[PDB]
Formats: sequence, structure tokens, C-alpha cells
Amino acid sequence: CTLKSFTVEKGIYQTSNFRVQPTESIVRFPNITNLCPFDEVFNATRFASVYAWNRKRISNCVADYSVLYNLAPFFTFKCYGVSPTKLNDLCFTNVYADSFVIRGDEVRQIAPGQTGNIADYNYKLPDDFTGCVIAWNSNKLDSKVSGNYNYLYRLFRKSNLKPFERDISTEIYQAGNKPCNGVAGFNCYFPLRSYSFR
Amino acid sequence: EVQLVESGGGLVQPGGSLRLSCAASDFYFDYYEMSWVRQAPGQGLEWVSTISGLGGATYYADSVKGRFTISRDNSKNTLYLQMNSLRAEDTALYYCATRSPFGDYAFSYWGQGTLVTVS
Amino acid sequence: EVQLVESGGGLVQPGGSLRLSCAASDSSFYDYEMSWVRQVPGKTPEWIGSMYPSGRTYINPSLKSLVTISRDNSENMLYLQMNSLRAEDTAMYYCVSNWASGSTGDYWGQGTLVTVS
Repeated sequence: CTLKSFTVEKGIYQTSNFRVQPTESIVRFPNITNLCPFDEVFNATRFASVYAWNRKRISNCVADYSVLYNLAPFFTFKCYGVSPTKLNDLCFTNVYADSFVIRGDEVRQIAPGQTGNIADYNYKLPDDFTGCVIAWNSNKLDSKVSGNYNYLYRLFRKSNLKPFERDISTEIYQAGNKPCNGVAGFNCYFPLRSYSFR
Repeated sequence: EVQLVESGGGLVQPGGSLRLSCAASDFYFDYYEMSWVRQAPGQGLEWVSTISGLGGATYYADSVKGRFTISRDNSKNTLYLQMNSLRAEDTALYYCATRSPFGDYAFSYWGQGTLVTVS
Repeated sequence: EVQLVESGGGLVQPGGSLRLSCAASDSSFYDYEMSWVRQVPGKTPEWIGSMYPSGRTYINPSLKSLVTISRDNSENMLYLQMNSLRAEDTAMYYCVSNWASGSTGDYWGQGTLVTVS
């Protein structure tokens, strides 16, 4: 079959390569069984705002990504750099969970390269962002019919926020050339305004 | 702060017409400038058209040059939007935003906005 | 070692002015945020006001011109002077320190019960 003929002449002919097949599937992962509280940032009480996003360093963990799907419908599970699945076979050194609450139409801006209002003044992701963004609607846990104004966000800032930077300052903005020197009035708009969730 | 509302239609056939009206009051409008800014479902923001208060010169977007025209009524302090030849890919929630020309590129106030879908 | 003690709890009638404040422990609680919140029974809390370290005070847009919180004592305490009482002001008021990032690093102090007849 390697010569494509039903009759072979006299001589030596190379046909294939004797490659020994594997036997076992040794893993040899580190010695870690402490299932750290990965549910403390997913199923907890009220969530952080965008200008004060909570950044929890998670190390010495057993990252079981098969526990965030049996919960409420998690949408837009977009991993940049890795696949959504096949995350249960990789050993990371230390991960960071940045938790906050945004609007429905503002979920697109949480992505490398995308710009807007939340991705430029509240939380910016770098172009080499090797992580996963996970969003889910909370209209039953973060909304009530009374007028919901317990979530703040920044609208005005001098320059664009650099990737992985938390801006919790309260310096007044100046939309014009008038030296407001801290009065919060005409052309001195407050930099942090509240949301409206009905 | 001070903020007002905008009304109009909520659905229009692909080929009809619609008259959107952003109603403002108790504001220094004649020296300010107004503009409409749309938002496609699943996309970002896009500047549709703008009018000034100083000279009243209008500026439209390159995609809506011959399909959208606006006019500000200073007697009623409202902004009109008469859309012509509505296609199927122009569905977006239009926001009514006013800003001062002697400032920065950031919108001062944002309207309520309403989504108008086309069949 | 945080044992915030509140005051102002009692029974009042519509038309008065509530001057409630929670005492902060002797420490450098500043350089971090500080706010107030109520715990009306039935649903999640409702944030009323903040006391940002810069001095700028932001108030809930719903409760505008009715509640005022200042810092013109600067010793160990805040102030909560709110007027125009109604029947729905009977809630459990708390003073949260690390708000807008809570549930992981916030310290809910004591809790007082107010009621407006």
C-alpha cells in the first residue's frame, strides 16, 4: 500500500514508524484540597459599585468552575485568551476576582478594546486581558419598585482610566473654565451619580 | 439637578414616519446646544444630529444626511425630530442631550430615551 | 475592635426633625468612606447618604432636600439632621463604613429602631 501496487519487487522499503503507545494518564497536581470560598463573590449579599469595585485575591484554591452554572442564568461567559471550558485542568498561581454591578446595555463595554463610559471612567480592561468576564441579571435581588438609587458610577473624569485602577476619590469636576474651588454648582457637576433600577 | 422628558412613538413600519419631541423647561437653552445620540441594541452610542443656540446651524451624521432633519422651537423650549424613510437597521433608543459649546466634549445632561423598533 | 454606638432612637411624630448620629471608635476611621443606610423590614436596605473623606457629601436623588448629613464636628462623630417626617420613616438606621464595596469588607455597627406615628 505504500508503493500503490499489488506486487512488490525485491528490496527494502520504509513503510511506517514504530511509535510506542502511552499507558497511563498521570496528573500529579499540587497538594491542595482547601476549597476556598469561591461562592463568597457570586452568591453573596449586595454587590460593590463600579467606582469601588471589590478585588479579591484568590490563591491556594481548587477552582471548581462547575458550581457557577447551577445557579441563576449566567450570561456572557466570554474568556479572553482561554476557552470557556477546559479550565478544570489548568493550575494558575493566583487569580483576582473583580466584582461589581453595571447596566444591561453596558455589559459590552467590559471587554478588551471596547470603550465608552464604564470602560473609560470606572473599570478598564487591558488589551492582553487573560481572564473571563461572567455576568448575570439581578433584577430580583438588586431591584425593587420604590426607586433604587443605591448604586453609584462615575460620569466625568479628567482622563481615561488606566487598566486595573480603582478611583475612589471625590474631587469635584469642572466642565468649564470657572474655578469652582469645591462648590458643586454650575459647571461643577458631581463626578459620582447614582443609578436607577426599576 | 434639573431634567425633563422626551415623548413620541414607540414603533413605526419600515417606510412610515415619526415625530419625536424632547420637551425641556427652566433651562438656559438659547445659548446652549442640543443634540440627539442614538444607541443600537447591543452596540455603543452614535451621534445623529446636533443644533446650536448661537446661530442655529445644524449638523447631521453622514449616514442620515438626507433622511433626518431637526428643528428647535425656542418658544416651547422643545426639540423636534422628524424622521424620513425609516429603514430596518435604524432601530435605536434616541437620547436627548444638551451641552455648552464653551466646554469639553462631555455631554452635560442626558435625557430619558425611548427605544423605537422597526419591522 | 469596632463598636459603633448609635443614638437618636425614640418615638416621634410627623413634623419634627430627627438628629441621629452613630459614634465612631477612637481610631483613624477616616481616609475611607462612611455612609448611612436604613433597614426597613420587608426587602433589601436603602442607602440614604454618604460622608466621603474629601468632604463632599452625596445624597440619594430620591431623598433630596429632606435629609442632611454634615461633618462640622471633626472630633469623632457625624451628624444626621433630617426633617419632613412621614409614616414610612420607621426603619432600622445603620452607619456603614466601607460602603459601595461592602459585603466583603464593610463593618455594620449597632442598630437603632425609630418610629414615626
